Amino acid sequence: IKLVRKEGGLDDSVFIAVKEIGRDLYRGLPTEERIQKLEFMLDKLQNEIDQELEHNNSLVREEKETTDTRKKSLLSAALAKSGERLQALTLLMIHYRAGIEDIETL
Amino acid sequence: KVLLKVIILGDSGVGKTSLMNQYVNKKFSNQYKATIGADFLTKEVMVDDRLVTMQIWDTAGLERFQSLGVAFYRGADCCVLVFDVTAPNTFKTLDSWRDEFLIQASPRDPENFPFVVLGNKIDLENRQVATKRAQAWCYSKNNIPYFETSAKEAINVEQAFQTIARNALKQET
Amino acid sequence: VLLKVIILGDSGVGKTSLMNQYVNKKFSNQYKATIGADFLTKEVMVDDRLVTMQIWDTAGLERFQSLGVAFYRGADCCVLVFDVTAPNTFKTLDSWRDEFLIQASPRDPENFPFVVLGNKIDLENRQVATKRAQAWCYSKNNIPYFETSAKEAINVEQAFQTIARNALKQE
Ligand SMILES: Nc1nc2c(ncn2[C@@H]2O[C@H](COP(=O)(O)OP(=O)(O)OP(=O)(O)O)[C@@H](O)[C@H]2O)c(=O)[nH]1
Ligand SMILES: Nc1nc2c(ncn2[C@@H]2O[C@H](COP(=O)(O)OP(=O)(O)OP(=O)(O)O)[C@@H](O)[C@H]2O)c(=O)[nH]1
Ligand SMILES: [Mg+2]
Ligand SMILES: [Mg+2]
Repeated sequence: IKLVRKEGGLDDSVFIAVKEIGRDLYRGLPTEERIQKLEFMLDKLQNEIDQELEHNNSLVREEKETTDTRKKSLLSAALAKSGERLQALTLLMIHYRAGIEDIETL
Repeated sequence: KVLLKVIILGDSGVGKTSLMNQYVNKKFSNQYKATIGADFLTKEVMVDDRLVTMQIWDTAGLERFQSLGVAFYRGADCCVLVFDVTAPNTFKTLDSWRDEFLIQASPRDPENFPFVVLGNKIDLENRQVATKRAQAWCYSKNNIPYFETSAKEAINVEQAFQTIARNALKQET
Repeated sequence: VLLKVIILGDSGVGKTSLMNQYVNKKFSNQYKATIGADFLTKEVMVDDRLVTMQIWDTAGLERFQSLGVAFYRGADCCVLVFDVTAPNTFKTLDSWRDEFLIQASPRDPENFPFVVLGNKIDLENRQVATKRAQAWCYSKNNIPYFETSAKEAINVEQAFQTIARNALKQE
């Protein structure tokens, strides 16, 4: 497959920022409760990503198999919006991952 | 099962987290628990006959330094703008929150994108932003609905989010 | 002195597994599709000095890509991965390399640092032969070629040591 060109796609600075802020996530809580709340969030985020990714895959299968141009165009817009939700969820997971990585550098 | 993604925005302290918790969990904390940590809650809601899933994102924290709207706003179907009716400066910043979302989320039809404005803390019985004043601002912003709410007393909370759901649903495929 | 390395190639070939085996020394059997991108950081020693290496993992699936043109312009080295059991992933290497060069537009594109990993050699019934991949790498300005297994950590350390040396060329 190929490398999509996206003129206003994401830049370095977004990933650096979610990690820099995520490093201090729930700082203030006891080192016991902090790692609890972070694990809970990463688990919840994975389940949500899994759910959305299954809906995404279902939209992919159905778009491949549709002949009707109208229904194909609707499936593509739904797949696009699913893709946007997955980007936000993945960046949130990266955000909370930085909290975990903060605990284990210490 | 349609999924509706809702972003709640506004200044620190206006009651964003409390409005979400009161709508989803039916609980209110009198204690001030400031938002450390972007998060979202999920709730099934019935919109006129359709059952839909609403995801309510609470992304904003202590100070705005975060460009994290670039990361988290994408895919939203509606944006809720919240101010504290007892703190006129939180109303003054609404333009910048609305513009922030429009620049960082880039919705497909910016001038028709569903916004909803909540003026929160009416139970404090101190109203420094007048009802007509908020409605005038709202009217000028492509006629978006305004609700006065209390997350503390659950005043207009169910009503506000029912309209949020409907308008989020209305602009879709 | 920070080195920006990006990993490219078809979905499923093992880009994320290779990065996680080199930095975290771990490997997982289960597949979690990469959405967008992520990076890990690693201090690496080149000659007798520590340089910071920023290793960017990217989505193989086209619909999950989100990086802009500005991102690729800052890459110091690009790692091309394919699966020795999956000849289509070898076939597409040209389009990964060429599309990257268009977007990165390096000043001398034909000497930009690439490194090619042929992954999953721990599997039986490999369908791309070592000499065939070597022939391709030679034809493309003689770019280094490693056969790797993320599952068994074969050549992972050796490959990334060359990646780091190549990234310093640019920087
Ligand atoms: N009296 C009254 N107090 C409220 C109401 N809603 C929220 N509060 C209080 O206002 C304070 C701020 O609440 P939050 O919900 O955390 O506000 P926030 O908008 O999420 O902003 P941050 O705390 O900065 O993240 C807390 O002490 C709440 O208890 C309300 O409707 N009436
Ligand atoms: N046997 C074997 N399996 C591997 C090896 N490397 C990766 N895998 C497995 O192959 C599958 C795909 O690996 P990933 O690292 O997720 O592939 P990817 O290139 O990052 O795929 P995308 O994120 O979709 O672009 C996973 O189930 C891995 O467990 C390897 O060297 N040998
Ligand atoms: Mg809050
Ligand atoms: Mg991957």
